[PDB]
Amino acid sequence: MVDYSDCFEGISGGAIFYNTKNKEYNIYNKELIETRRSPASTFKIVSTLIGLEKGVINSKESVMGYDGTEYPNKNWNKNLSLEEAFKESCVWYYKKLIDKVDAKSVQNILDDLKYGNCDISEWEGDLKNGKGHLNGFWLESSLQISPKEQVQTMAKIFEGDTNFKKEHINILRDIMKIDVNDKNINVYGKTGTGFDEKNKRVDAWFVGMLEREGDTYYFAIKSDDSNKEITGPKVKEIAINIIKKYYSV
Repeated sequence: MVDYSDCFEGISGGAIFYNTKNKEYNIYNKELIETRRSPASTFKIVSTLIGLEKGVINSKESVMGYDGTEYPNKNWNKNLSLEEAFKESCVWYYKKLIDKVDAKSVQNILDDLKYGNCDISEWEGDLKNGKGHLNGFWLESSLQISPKEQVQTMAKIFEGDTNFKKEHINILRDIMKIDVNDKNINVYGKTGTGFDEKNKRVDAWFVGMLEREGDTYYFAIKSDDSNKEITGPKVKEIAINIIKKYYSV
């Protein structure tokens, strides 16, 4: 096991990196990286591929149609493209996308990906949070997946071991790219922010992969901190700091 506790700065969490070359895992906090939790918006990595496979979307410019609803997040108040919806974690766009796919198609795809518990039984999500249609099975609801399962899922998608078309995977790779101010490495990923009301802990995520000098690492950074200030964006900062200190050479 490895120790990346310095990059977490006292925040409760864990990290797992996987190299498909030597089939080796670098694990910080084994018990946490094996614990299933709601994926929150990291599910957009998979819902993007589902939409492309089913023809609901077709490109990084694809739009779903904006009904004018004024959302708290003003970055959601427009007919945004796939790329924008992914980068802004736009829930209304992805809920409208998944509502165009029958549950049987989603179930078969998650079962074939071995996506954690593959439980989409609470389709509409946890409505007792009063957010109405801004809910879904992937947002603090029935679907749960461990950080290790996220990395195993990322590896199968990007190494070409799934049924998804390489054309759709290339679209996903493009919208996942993030700027880390280091052209020697390529970082891709998706943030996730949720609060587990039952256990009173955050589900803060950053899931993706790193490409550096012929080597590829699939990773999942996760926080279960008590402090609601700990969000996906904060875990993304921790991930970049882990990458800079332990994966630069």
